Amino acid sequence: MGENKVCGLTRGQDAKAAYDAGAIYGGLIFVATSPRCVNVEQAQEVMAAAPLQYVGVFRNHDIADVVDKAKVLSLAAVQLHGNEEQLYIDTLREALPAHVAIWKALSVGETLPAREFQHVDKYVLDNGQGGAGS
Repeated sequence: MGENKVCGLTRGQDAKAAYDAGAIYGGLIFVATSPRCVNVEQAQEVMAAAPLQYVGVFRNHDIADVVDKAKVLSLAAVQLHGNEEQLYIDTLREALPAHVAIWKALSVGETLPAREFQHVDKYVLDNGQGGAGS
């Protein structure tokens, strides 16, 4: 678990608990209309209830769609599943301003690679299901 990192919560009365915990940032992923994973749409509502900062974990095809979220909600970080493509990650940081960072979702594998994708702000675990590079 974490400091105040809660997964999609669309109840302001509920979300305020993380904001009250620090309003630092929450740990939500953009799963379309899930009450366990918040997407841009709930988040924008949620930020009117509990002004907590947002993060995202997504293997996106389009960089502009990541930029969209990074901009709209104003994220802090975004977790890229580097498995999508190597140069893709290298591209994200160019589009994404220094206000939003990138963390590399390190999936738990049999081997621990020293370097997979770097120039990322932080290394975190995989929260998108997987124990391999897929």
